[PDB]
Amino acid sequence: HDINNHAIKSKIQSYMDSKGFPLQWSPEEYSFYFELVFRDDYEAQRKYLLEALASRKVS
Amino acid sequence: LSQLAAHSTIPEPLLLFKDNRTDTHPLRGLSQYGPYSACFNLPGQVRLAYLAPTEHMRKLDAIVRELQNPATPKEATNYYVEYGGFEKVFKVPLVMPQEHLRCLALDECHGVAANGNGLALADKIVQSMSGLFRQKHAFDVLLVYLPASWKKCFEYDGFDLHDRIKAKVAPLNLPIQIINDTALTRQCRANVMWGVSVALYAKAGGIPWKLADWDKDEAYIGLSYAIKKNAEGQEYTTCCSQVFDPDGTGFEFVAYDTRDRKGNPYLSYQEMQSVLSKSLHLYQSSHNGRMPRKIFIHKTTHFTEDEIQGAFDSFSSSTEIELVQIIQSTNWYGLKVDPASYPVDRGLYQPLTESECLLWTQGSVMGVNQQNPGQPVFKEAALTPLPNPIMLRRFSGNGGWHATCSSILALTKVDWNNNTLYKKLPVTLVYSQVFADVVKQTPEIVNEIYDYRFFM
Amino acid sequence: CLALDECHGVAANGNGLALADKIVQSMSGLFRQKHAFDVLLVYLPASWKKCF
Amino acid sequence: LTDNEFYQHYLQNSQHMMWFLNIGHRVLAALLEMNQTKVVFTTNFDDVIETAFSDISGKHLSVYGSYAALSALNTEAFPIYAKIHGREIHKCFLAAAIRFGLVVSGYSGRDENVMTMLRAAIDQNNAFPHGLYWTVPSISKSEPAVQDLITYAQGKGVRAYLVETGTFDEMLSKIWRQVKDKPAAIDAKVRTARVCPVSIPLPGPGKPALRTNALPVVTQSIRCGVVTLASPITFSELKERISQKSPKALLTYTVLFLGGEPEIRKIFSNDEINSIGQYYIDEIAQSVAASTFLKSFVEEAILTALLREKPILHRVRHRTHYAVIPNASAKDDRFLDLRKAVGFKGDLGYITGNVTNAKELSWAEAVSIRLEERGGKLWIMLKPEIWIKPLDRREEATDFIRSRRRYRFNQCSYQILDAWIKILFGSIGGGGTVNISCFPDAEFKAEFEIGTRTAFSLGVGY
RNA sequence: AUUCCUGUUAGAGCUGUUAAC
DNA sequence: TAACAGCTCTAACAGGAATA
Ligand SMILES: [Mg+2]
Repeated sequence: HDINNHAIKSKIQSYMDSKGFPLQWSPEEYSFYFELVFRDDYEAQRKYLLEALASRKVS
Repeated sequence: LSQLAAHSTIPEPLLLFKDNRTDTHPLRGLSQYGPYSACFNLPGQVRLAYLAPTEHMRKLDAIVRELQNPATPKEATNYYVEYGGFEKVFKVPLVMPQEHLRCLALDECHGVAANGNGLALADKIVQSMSGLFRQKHAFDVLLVYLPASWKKCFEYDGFDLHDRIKAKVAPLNLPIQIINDTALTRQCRANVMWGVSVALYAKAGGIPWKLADWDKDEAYIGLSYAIKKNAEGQEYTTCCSQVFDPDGTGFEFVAYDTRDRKGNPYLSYQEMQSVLSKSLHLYQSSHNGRMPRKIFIHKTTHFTEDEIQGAFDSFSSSTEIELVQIIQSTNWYGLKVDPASYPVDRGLYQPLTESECLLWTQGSVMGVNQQNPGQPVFKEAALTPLPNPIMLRRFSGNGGWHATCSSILALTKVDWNNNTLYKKLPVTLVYSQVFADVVKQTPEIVNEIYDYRFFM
Repeated sequence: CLALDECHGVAANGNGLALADKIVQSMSGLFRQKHAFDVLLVYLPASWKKCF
Repeated sequence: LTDNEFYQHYLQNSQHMMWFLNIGHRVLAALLEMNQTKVVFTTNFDDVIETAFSDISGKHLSVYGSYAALSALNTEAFPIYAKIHGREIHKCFLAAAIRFGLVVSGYSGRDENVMTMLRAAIDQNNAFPHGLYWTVPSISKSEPAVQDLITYAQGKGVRAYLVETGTFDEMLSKIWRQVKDKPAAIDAKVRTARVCPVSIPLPGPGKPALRTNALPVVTQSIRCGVVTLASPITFSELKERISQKSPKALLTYTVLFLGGEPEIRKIFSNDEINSIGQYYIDEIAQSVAASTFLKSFVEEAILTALLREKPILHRVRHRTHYAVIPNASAKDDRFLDLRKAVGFKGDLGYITGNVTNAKELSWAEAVSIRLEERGGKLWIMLKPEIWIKPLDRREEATDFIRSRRRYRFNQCSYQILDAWIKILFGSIGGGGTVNISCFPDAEFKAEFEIGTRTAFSLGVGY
């Protein structure tokens, strides 16, 4: 599944809402999902944020 | 030891309507936004014809005439919304049939009503409607009415009157919405009006609603069977159904036979691989020949060792096959505590063991009720006090309860024949069962595949 | 399938939008058997030239 | 560190993760060809890694001269394959150790040469910067040396971890199913084979919970008796013998029994009986799952043990047992809670009486008690129900059955189930593991300890 | 058969365990 | 192939209408 598909986005968001997570584009969500995925591991969090915003995709 | 795996409550799936305005509650969304196909104007005006004995033509005409007037629900008012009429709710005019289209049931049918011959009665009804074979373009949906006086031939051992009639007419490609005396008594007029209006609109060719944000690359197969009580042994009729979504906005829900003789409801290697080749072809034609990245199969009984390999050998490596068996009868049942005043939430699935989960297809739904806003609604509170959780047994899926559970939960909401919020089973299972009955009654249907709008 | 006779009336009225809508609405009979037909050969008689 | 954390951490940086050691070889061959996890070490032959790589790509694999591994690693000419065969690769492993984190699977240690190899690799300033991950199929089954080395590395400051995953091939399949941007040819080659024995992990217990009707059974094994016969017997003959004799014991064929010896001497004469011995079914769940005779025997044993000392009557309906309330003992104080639960709008509620519109049918409250073998667990399944005194006239009270239960909603059904649990076990579902025993005054008795609290689970949340 | 699936009454098919033929 | 146990489903009827 490609994340920018509407169907896959809706399915993933429904799954997230199934486990009681915040609903939609609401505050304390971005940090919430970061702290959920990386379970308070700031080195791995930094490495992922570096990889996503790395200096190869920037034009 | 009294601790179980954490349950997860799948949210209520959304339905797609006109201008892609989503809503969980189907009838309310139909009132607010209209049918999904209203933007395409696919049905246009709806033109319908009659076929009934002349003595009860006034009652058939009265129900159709009522269809064009508002109705307010008195039963199940906690769920049903005010009806606004076919012209307003569906944004489509309802056409009064002309005398040329209107037909009368031939007299000898009444006579054969005394004889108690179901096959003769069905054939005589088909010959009565034969006056409408040439004028297929004039009308879209036929409204066959069977009077209560024919109840002797309605149902008896080895024969089903509606099943036989639809099995005879489907090859004729005429869409009928059989109406019996039941329609006009279920005290609540809005209930029946929603039912008939949605059935006729979908029967006409329109799509009242579609699964919101449904993946077009996944095909949900469903296999069911039916019993024919042979004199010497038993006969098992197995038929498949597909509910995939093509490249366009079209729903594409079909039913077909799996075929020479079967004494057990378990498809062998050859038969299962053949039917899975056959349903794949229907998906490819609708989807421009692209293969399905994931296949769901819902069988009422467990998959055999040979049957799983048959399902596998029919597809390529890219396809993901999640074989699932759906069990309706289980010893388990759930009670919701926070003791909740309303039963356990619909969609709450509980993973019991590896490849065994409990799905609460039946249950309370939030925000659907009309009266007393902001309160849960239990659809089956009339029949059962508490919901009965169905059980999924996984046989092939690599991983993930969410995929199958959400897919099934959403599938239990696109039964247009059903005028309530949901069902107990995915539409694949119920339509495979209906077509299994149709094929069991009429053996000369096995060759061709049929759409859902015929047998719904 | 067979086009509605109302298409002829619309064509005589010289209304292209309604004519196209009626031609599309005539497709419902083929819609059920969407599985049945891979392609569709839509023909337009010369009498509809006024809306071509 | 749970495998999910290991997968999130391993997937993010698979370019620089070393591997020390059929989907698993196949996924590894695809993973190498893909230039990820450049260096792989191994102990054994398994010459199938290079064969799988050749099948994947079509070119030979460098397999390991004096310092050929050193030359290949230092020149950065990946992918590199070297077998320990246990100091030629020792220098190379130490050189590899700083460059990328290592994960070792399929190895329990037990070899001092590689043990000292790894311990010497740990000491340097930046050793295994990404981490050392030990993946064994089961944590508790691993050798003590592995845990000792993990603790030593953690004390040294390295980020070594011991994570529990499945089999190495299954672990690699789960890893590869989430690796991104893989060429079409590789995916066609591997396709992760096919998963016949589906086994998806149950999530954590987590914390609007639902309360089920299932009572756990923790009695993992029971003791029972065996009788030896000089002649073959059929189950139907035994069943009709019990019906005609009605002993105070439970019988089945697999011939197996539970009760008093004199009852066995009554049911079976001396001539047909050879000897009486004992049977110890070590795994009750597996036994009742494999054999249905054991299932029926065990469920009937639990039923007999459950209503042995209680005034409630025990009935049977389509081979399902029911705990039906007798009319004579319906006035007990223990039923008072049930009197409250059936009661309408907070009043006393009748639990046994006469149906309003039938001549002689008498209705009572009851619960169907069933045995459910789910996974490897036994559950006692309680279903509230309305029993009718004539077994074959039940349908004549159908409307009444619909009338009484019409409003037994979630709160009312919750009260009914709690009251029935209290009646059946005498204690509430808080810290309850009460014990029952069937035929306590017999040589072959069965004691079962049933958890009093019904099974339940809380929805996982943040 | 506008619908929903709750009950009742039965039977079949799958598995098993025995007895064999 | 003939019993036995359980799991599960369909075949025919009957049947009331969604927290009272
Ligand atoms: Mg219908």
